[PDB]
Amino acid sequence: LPPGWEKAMSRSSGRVYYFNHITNASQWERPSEPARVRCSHLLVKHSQSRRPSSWRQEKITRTKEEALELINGYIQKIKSGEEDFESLASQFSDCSSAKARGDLGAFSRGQMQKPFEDASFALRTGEMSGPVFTDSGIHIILRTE
Repeated sequence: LPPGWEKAMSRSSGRVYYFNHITNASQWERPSEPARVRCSHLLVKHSQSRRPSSWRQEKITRTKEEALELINGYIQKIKSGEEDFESLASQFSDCSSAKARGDLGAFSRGQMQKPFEDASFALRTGEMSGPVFTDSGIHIILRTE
């Protein structure tokens, strides 16, 4: 059982699923440290973000709860295949990295904010996180390398 993964019972169906408390990822299928990882992300900011401002909106007023609902809806569309991660990041991420389809490049430990770093290094290549909270706001993280 890879780092951070636990077994749980779905409320709706009673079927077993798997949850990762470090990445906040969840999935039905049973799952499965590098010096560097490469990640893309989609950031949704809220009124308590350290800098409640982005290229999308000079004053970001949405509540943290409203930001989480936006993040949840993006995760739904990405997982259904209705939308691609990069397309949503390019359009909706509250971050200049949107112009790069969310790409942050490669980094090692000791460079990024702790919740973001821990989730990034707990992901497998190609895997996506659930909502990850930092002082900047709420992130969806995609490990690409």
